[PDB]
Amino acid sequence: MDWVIPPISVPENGKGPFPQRLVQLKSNKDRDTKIFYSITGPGADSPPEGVFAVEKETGWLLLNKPLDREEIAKYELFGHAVSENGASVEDPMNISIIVTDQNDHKPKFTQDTFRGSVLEGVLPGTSVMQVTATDEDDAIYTYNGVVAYSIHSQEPKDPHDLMFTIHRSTGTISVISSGLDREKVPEYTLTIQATDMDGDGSTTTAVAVVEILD
Amino acid sequence: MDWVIPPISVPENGKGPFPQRLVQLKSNKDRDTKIFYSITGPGADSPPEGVFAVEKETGWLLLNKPLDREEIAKYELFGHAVSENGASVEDPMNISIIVTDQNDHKPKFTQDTFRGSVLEGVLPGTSVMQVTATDEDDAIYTYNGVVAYSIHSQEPKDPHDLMFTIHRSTGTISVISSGLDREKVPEYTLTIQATDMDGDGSTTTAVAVVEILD
Ligand SMILES: [Ca+2]
Ligand SMILES: [Ca+2]
Ligand SMILES: [Ca+2]
Ligand SMILES: [Ca+2]
Ligand code: NI
Ligand code: NI
Repeated sequence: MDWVIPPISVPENGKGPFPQRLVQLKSNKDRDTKIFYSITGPGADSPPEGVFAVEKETGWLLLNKPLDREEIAKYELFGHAVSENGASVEDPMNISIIVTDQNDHKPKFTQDTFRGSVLEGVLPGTSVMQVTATDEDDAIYTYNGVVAYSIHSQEPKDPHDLMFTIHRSTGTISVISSGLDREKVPEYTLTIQATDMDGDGSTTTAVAVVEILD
Repeated sequence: MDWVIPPISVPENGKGPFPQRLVQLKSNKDRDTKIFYSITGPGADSPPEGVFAVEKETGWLLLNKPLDREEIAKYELFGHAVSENGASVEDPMNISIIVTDQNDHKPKFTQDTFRGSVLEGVLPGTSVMQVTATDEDDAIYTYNGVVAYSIHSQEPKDPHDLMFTIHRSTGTISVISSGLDREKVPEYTLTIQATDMDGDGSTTTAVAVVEILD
């Protein structure tokens, strides 16, 4: 056979129990003799030692503890298949291990209180300010790092409830109604939220304090 | 080479864009020969058709749409390597595709209101009732389907505030303090929550209405 072996992918933060089986290594030369399996590489016999191991006679590749993609995202190991002798019956097997992402991190606003301001006179649709939240998880290939922005509430509610809105992706807060008026209401506190999985995940909260100018 | 090909794991609910590369199929007989690649299997050339595909010359296995583990958890496909001359140059390659779980589902109480009852005289630690919330995601291999239960609030708060507890995993509501008395308080309404990723995920909410008997 001359197929190139593909990588295996292992989701991070797996549930117990450990150790657990990933895949079974096997040379088909064991229709002939007994075979002894082993592994090498960082993650196995060099730092970080003992993250993976293999059952010498079964060939089972074992993971000994939960992985964290944000700590190490990939491993490069090698499977070795030996006879009673000690002598190779295969060239070593490429064991590329890709740690795939889970939503093990909540999103975080870059500050607890954002300040901005706007002229009472501006047209509906004008930008006021921009808020940011970060999420350590993969936002490129998965939604676990993708933040959706929302306004939870506005104090005060004068002259009404919906003076501002927020762009769900960019975090840019804009004016959406007439009626801003410094003399009447000089300042608003907006309770803002960021939610991962583009809305379907967990939510964290902060405020944006918007000063009205004339 | 005679190592057995491992399965590849593809996380579900992948983010755009598509198609996107999974792994590159390759026969090292391409030192000798011009190779044409193809794949067959359900998910490829039979229902559901065209979920996967392969680039004829590069050998890249492609995914053409986001997978959903709770729809199809696993695919079994075959890769073929054919020479310009028409010869099949390998035994077809086993392409086992494991669709690994993401947290694409919120926990759901099996009903909005649970009704139970208990005698006023019972000892601390007596069971009252059991409430259930389900989660379509994997709870064997991941925390995404693992529900943690909690009591948000007890109304009313006579005589005490922590009259009941709820078991974190089972959803069994227990009495934990003396002082129950139907003539003083005939009913409690417990606001109860179920939260996936074993409490670090999304929350949902329902009511346990507990009748007190004498
Ligand atoms: Ca996240
Ligand atoms: Ca993560
Ligand atoms: Ca879930
Ligand atoms: Ca799922
Ligand atoms: Ni071979
Ligand atoms: Ni972390």
